[PDB]
Parts: sequence; structure tokens; C-alpha cells
Amino acid sequence: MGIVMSLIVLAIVFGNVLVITAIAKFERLQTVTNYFITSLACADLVMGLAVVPFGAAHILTKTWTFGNFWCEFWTSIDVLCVTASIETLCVIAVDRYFAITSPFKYQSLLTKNKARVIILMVWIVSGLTSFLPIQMHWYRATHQEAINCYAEETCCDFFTNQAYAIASSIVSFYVPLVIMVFVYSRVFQEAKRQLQKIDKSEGRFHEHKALKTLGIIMGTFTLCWLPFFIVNIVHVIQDNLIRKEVYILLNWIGYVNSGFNPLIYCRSPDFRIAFQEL
Amino acid sequence: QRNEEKAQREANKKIEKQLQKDKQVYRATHRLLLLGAGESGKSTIVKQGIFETKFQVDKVNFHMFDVGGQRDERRKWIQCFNDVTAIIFVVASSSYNMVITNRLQEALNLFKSIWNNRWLRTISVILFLNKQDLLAEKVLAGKIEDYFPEFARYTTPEDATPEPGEDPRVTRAKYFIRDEFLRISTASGDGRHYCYPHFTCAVDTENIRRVFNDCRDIIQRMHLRQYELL
Amino acid sequence: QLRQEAEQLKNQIRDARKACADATLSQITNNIDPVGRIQMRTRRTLRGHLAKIYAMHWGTDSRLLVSASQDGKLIIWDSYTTNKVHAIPLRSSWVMTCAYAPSGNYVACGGLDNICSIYNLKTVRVSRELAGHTGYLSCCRFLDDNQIVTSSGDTTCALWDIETGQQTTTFTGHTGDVMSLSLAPDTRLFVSGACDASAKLWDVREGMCRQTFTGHESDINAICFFPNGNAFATGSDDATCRLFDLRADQELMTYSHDNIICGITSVSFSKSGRLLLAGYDDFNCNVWDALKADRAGVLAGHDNRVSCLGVTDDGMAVATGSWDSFLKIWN
Amino acid sequence: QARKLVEQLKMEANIDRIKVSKAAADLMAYCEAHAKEDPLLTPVPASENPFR
Ligand SMILES: Nc1nc2c(ncn2[C@@H]2O[C@H](COP(=O)(O)OP(=O)(O)OP(=O)(O)O)[C@@H](O)[C@H]2O)c(=O)[nH]1
Ligand SMILES: CN[C@@H]1CCc2c(ccc(O)c2O)[C@H]1O
Repeated sequence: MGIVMSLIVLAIVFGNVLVITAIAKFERLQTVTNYFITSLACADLVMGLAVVPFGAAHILTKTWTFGNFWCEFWTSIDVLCVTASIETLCVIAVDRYFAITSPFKYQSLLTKNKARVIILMVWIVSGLTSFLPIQMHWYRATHQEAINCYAEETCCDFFTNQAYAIASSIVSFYVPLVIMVFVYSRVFQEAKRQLQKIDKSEGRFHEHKALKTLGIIMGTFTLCWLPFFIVNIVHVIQDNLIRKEVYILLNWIGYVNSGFNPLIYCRSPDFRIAFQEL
Repeated sequence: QRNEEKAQREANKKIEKQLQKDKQVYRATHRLLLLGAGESGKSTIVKQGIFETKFQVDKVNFHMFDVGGQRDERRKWIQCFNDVTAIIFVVASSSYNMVITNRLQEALNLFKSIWNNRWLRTISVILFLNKQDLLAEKVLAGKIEDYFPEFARYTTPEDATPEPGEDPRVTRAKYFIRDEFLRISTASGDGRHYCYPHFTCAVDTENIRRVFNDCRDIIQRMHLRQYELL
Repeated sequence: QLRQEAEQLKNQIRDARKACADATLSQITNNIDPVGRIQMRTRRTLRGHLAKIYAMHWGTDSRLLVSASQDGKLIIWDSYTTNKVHAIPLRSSWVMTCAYAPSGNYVACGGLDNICSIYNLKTVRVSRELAGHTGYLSCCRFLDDNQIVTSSGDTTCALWDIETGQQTTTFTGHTGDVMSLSLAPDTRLFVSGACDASAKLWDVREGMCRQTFTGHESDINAICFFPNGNAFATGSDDATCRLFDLRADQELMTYSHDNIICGITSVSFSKSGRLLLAGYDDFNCNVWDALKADRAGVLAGHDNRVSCLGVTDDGMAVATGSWDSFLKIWN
Repeated sequence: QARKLVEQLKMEANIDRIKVSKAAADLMAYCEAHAKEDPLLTPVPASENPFR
């Protein structure tokens, strides 16, 4: 398990640093759309740098040795990094929606100052739902096992209430999911309409691409993050049905998603030539 | 010494403040290039050195360019217009018999030259086929075959849109003339740009809505192709 | 009858200059040691233009320069401290050339409107508009503070009087569009390169052509004198640069490579004339050895094609412009 | 314009031109003499370089 865990860490760090250094080094990639990609890359880079190694050490050693404060700090960083990464994909989807559906007003709608304001707002909302309710002990479970876990010095596990497990899950996953679905359905409709318009005019002289692209984009994200955010609600609604091993496995499957974003959002020819130059 | 540097920075900041204001106007305006082939009626189209016109529809600013000061068969200056939204081409479809190499073949050659250009490799063309009424008049009057031999084996397309009360001869004539341009357009196209042909007359009044819709389609297709959805 | 004598006259000219070719330039300069590798790095990057850049001209003081762009602006920079000094909006957005007066009090401009406009920098407003050309302007250079020579796309060049706005003399003889011109150090002769693959030598005072050079085979895009004043270099869109000698009435050497197939947009010499800097359509510039015809350096820091180039009078820096709305200083 | 073209050829053809060796020698001598003060050929020290 040590070999696989080490390889995952290297893949996340190596891919994200390459994307960040490519945008900053070259002046042709300074685009409003690329700022969201930069924010997402920073989020996944921080995730891979901080969250994964300590979780791997905790799993392998079967104990926590850094204390009762660093455990809470690690949990807060985990929630902050997970929430902020998912919410940027929503911004990217909305950006593409505005670009395609309203082409004449796209330049006026999006400005660099507006992009900076949106990114700062997303990061602030992400930080307001992770550090604040955790460091203030507003999420702690009340049963005896949770009390013993909190009192123990070498034990660092996750126990939460109904309210937090509902609110954090909703904010982190459920609203962005429906927003992305609504955006991408209309994007697909517009693409199909334009494809149908092209054929009547010059059809005799001569929707797989859009379907494949949207399928990849939605499928990777859903298949990576849906089971964990289902069991998160389920294991709190009904007790003694999900073992901790299933919870950890699904959480790690979700963590793996951070290493796929460069392969999905950085396949443009400009990015390819930038990588070749480096 | 110390005061000179401060004075320089004061003027630079004022200049850069105005440059930001002009960038909003430049990015929100669409540039069009108007082309023609001799006597084709392009002046009537714009009625209803270089000459520039300004018009606005649905709160969108369009700015059209017509070149008349330079008359030559080698358009060395055409590489300047490689960032325009679209090119408007006006051709008189009723000048197949007129020789003053007839005019229609020369217009087709000009269109072929413009389409296969190194600089205009990502620019779409809006095609206006002017002078339809007198075309129909002379077609009804007692021959395209005498000038275009390929017309002897042409049939009207099944997926056509004949006008109400139209003799099936004039419809075949218009569709043949349009397909002459369409085959050249589709021969060497890789999806980077398309062509939008329209049938136009003198009494037409909806020639600006067509340009608006064609530009909207151009931009939307550009974005769709950019995002790998097309 | 008349055409028969033209062929006979053109025949003796080829034979007259065939006997004068005792030896080649390369044959004399085999013993010269090579200049070696030359490396240059960007020192400044000037930003602020909203569209592609077509023209650029250095100042006589080697401190300020002017540039033109398609958005309709004429910005004067400060290459040392990187501070914008002026920003002149243009009536017509299509501009193809600009010039800077030797005294530094005026700046010229022109383009697709067939009009040359002179601006007053020390007063900024339009001071004079020159009309009479029937084609787009391609270049313009200041002879003095009151007279200026221009070339246009109507196959003619003219010498103007700024005070009265009237053409003093007109130069005719080309067949295609004239693309560029350059003035001699003494301001008494000038050369022009047109689209009929020919270059001519004119007399400003008299007004008649002296010699014709026809070594190219494609549209000539740029031209520049040797610093001495007895030679010049041209550049066409067939990836070739050629050196011509006035006293020998023939070309001396060509600069080409098998890995270059793009066109050439601009040429310029160095302070001593040893180096020849030429811009290309393949997004970067090249540096040649004038007496050897071998490459010595490459300037490859632009995103789109280079459209203009210039060298300071003292020979301290090189400025290049391109279609990505950027200017760069190389030292 | 038939007569004008022939007249220009006659005027242009009657000039005295020197051999290529002299012109090449003159160019080489000028370059060798003025190559000392060429900042682009030999980089100048950063103390006397206004752009660095
Ligand atoms: N019946 C009919 N006549 C037209 C039409 N368009 C132009 N004409 C006639 O053709 C003449 C030319 O019109 P202009 O608007 O000046 O067009 P043009 O001079 O050919 O344009 P250019 O040659 O490119 O400068 C007009 O006087 C009209 O009488 C048309 O659509 N239908
Ligand atoms: C211990 N791992 C945590 C547990 C709960 C949780 C995560 C991520 C985002 C959320 O909104 C959450 O509520 C997981 O990373």
C-alpha cells in the first residue's frame, strides 16, 4: 500500500505544478478563463501537498502522533480544500454557458476584476464552512465513543452531527451538481441545434464530439464524488450500516479526482506546445 | 532630477486611464468588410479613399468598411483585414450573358481567390446574390446553357424552397448559380469558416437582420469549435 | 520597331556588367575570421497597444520612438524609463507607416485613406494634410523640417512641400505597387523597392531615375542603405536577401537557407555595417554576417509575425515590433 | 510609352562602372575600420550600458 500511496502523491503534485508554471511563464495564456483553472490547480496542489501524505501516514502507522490540535487543523484543511475545488468547476461551467449562449454580451459580462472578485468570494465561502464550524466545536458528536475519541491524545477520527453532515454535504456537492447539469444540458442543446443548421445548407456537399466531451467531463466528476457524498448522509441518517473502511475507501476515491483535472481542462493545443517548450 | 521622474509618472498614469476606456469600446464593436465585383449593386445595399459607415441593431455596434480608392487586380492590402468578423460579398446573379470572359465567371474566380488565401484562413463570408427580379425576367424571356454547359444536366434539388407563384425554371437557375459558389466554398473547408448565401433584390428591407443573425451564428460556431464541442 | 531596340539595349547592359565581375565578394573575404556566435537578450517590453503594430521609427536622440497600430493610435514611448509620453488618436483606423522628424518637432502618418498627416508635437493637433496620391501610402521619410518624400500604391513617389501642401516633383517608372523607400545619409538620393521585383535609384534634386536593379523574383518588401552609402540590401517574400553595389551596378551576395521558406518583412544594418538584421514571417528574426552570408544569431521572443525593425543611431539597441501588440528592445 | 522606355535605357546604359574587386575591397576596409565602435558586435560593460 505504501508504493501506491506514494505514486498518487507524486502524480497530483507533478501535474499541478506544471500547469501553474505554464500559465505564469507565458503571456499568451493570460486569459480570464485561465484564472479559474489556476485557482483549481492551486486548490488541488494544496490538497495533494498537505492532506494526502498525513492521511497515508495515519493509515499506515494506525495511530496519530502529532497531537489533538494538528488533527483538527488537518480536518479543517481537508474540508477547505475539498469544498473549494468542486465549486470552481461550477464557475467554469457557468463561464462556458455565458460564452456560448450569449456571444454578444460575453465580453461585457466577464472582466478580470469580476473574475478576481468571484474567485475571492468562492474561497471565502469555502473557508467559512470548514474552519469556522470545526475550530469552534460546533460539529462534534455527542455519543460516548465520540467523547472518548476527542479525549484520547493518540486517536484522530471523524465524528459529526446530523446538521453539519447535511449542511456541509449540501454546500460542497449538491447545488454545484444541479447547476452544472442545467448548464451542460443547454450547452448540448445549442451545439446540436447548430449542427442541425449546418446540414441543411451544405449537407449534400460532404453529435459525437459534443456527446463524448460532455460525457467525459460529467462522468469523471460524478463517478469520483457521488458515492462518498451519498454515504456521508446515509451513515448519519442510519447507524451501524457503513463500516469505517468503506468510508475511508470512498473518501480516497474522491481524493483521486484531484489528479485528473490537468488531463481534462488542459488539453488545448496551446497548453500542449507550452508543455513541449518546458 | 527627482521631480522630473515624478512628472513623467503623472502623465503616464493619466494616459493609461484613457487607454482602459477605449479598450471597452474597441472590444464591443464588430468590424465588417464589404466587397463587390464591378457593377453589382453594392452601393444600393449600403444605401438602405476608404468609406466607413456606422449602424446599430439590438444595442450591438457594427462598423462596415468599403474600399473604393484602390482599383487593382492584385489586392496587396487585403492582409490588413484578417481580424474582421465577416466579409460581405455582393455579386449580380443576372450577368451570366454579359461579357463586359463573362462577369459571373470573373466573380467566381475572385471568390475562389479570396477563399483560398493564407491570411483569410479563419474568416467567414456572407454572400448576397443581388438582382433577382430582372434575372427572373430574362430567364422567362426566350439561355444559360449557351454560356454554362454544365447547366444541361442539372436538376432542382429535392430539399429546395421555391417562392410562392414561381416558375420552376427560375428556381433551377438560382439554385444552379448558388451551388456554383457553394461547391467552391465546401471544396477546401475544414470547419474553420463557412459561407452564408442569400438571395437579394432592390426592394428588400430585411438585409440588416440577416447580417445580425449571420454574425451571431459565426461567433457561436467559433466558440463551440473552440470548446471542442463542434 | 521601337520594341526591337529595347532588346538590343538591354543586351549590352548585361554584357557590360558581365565583364566587370572580376571576382566575387565571398572570394575576397575567405581569409576574414568569422564573427562567431552573437547572443542578445530582451531588455524592455512595451505594452499598451490594443491591436497589431505595422510601423515604428527611432528618434535621432536614441531615447524616444514612435509606433503605429490598427486600433487608431500613435504612441510615443520613452525607451529608458518605459513611460508613455503622447497618445495621438487617428481619424482613420487603417495606418501603414509613421515617421519621426530629425529635429523631433513633428511626426508623420498615413495609410489606406491616401492621405499623409503631419502632427505638431511642440505646441498636439493636425498641422497639415497632404493629398494627391491615388493609392494607399506605404512609407514616408523626412528630408528636412519643411519637405518630405512619400511612396504610395499607385506606382509613384512624390516630394512634398509641407508649407504649401503641393507636390514639388513626382517620380514615375515603376509598374507595381511601391512598398518601401530609404534615404541616403547625405539626403540627396534614395532607393525604392516595388512589387515588380525591381529596385531603382532616384535623384531628389533632378527628379529622374539613375539605375535599375532586377536581381529578385518576387515582391520586394524592405530596403536599406549600407552605412557608407554605396550599397544597399533588399528583402522579398521568397526568403532571400540580396546586397547590391551602386558603383558596380550589380548584386554581390545573397543570404538564404534551405530551412527558411517564409517571407521577409523588414531589414536593417548595424552601426558598422557588419551585421544584417532581417525579420521573417516565421515569428522570429535572424542575424547575418554581411561579408560571409552565414547566420550568427536568432531573436525568437515574439508570439506572432514581426512587422517592423530598427536600429538606434548610436547603435546601442535594436527594437522589433510584431502583430501581438508588443514592442521589445534587444541589446 | 514605347519611345520613353527606349530613351531611359540609353541614358542608363551610358555610365562608367568599376570592377567588383574594388567595391568589395572598399566595403571590407570600411567594415574593418569602423568595427571598433560597434556595441552590438562586442557587448559593452554594464556600467556604460543604459539599457541594463
Ligand atoms: N432591378 C434592379 N436594379 C438594380 C438593383 N441593384 C442595382 N440596380 C440598378 O443598378 C444601378 C447601380 O446601382 P448602385 O447602387 O450605384 O450599384 P453599383 O454602381 O453597381 O455599385 P458599384 O459598381 O460596386 O460601385 C442602380 O442605378 C440601379 O438602377 C436591383 O437589385 N434590382
Ligand atoms: C474526514 N473527511 C471529510 C469528512 C466530511 C466532508 C469532507 C469533504 C467535504 C465536505 O463538505 C464534508 O462534509 C471529507 O473530506
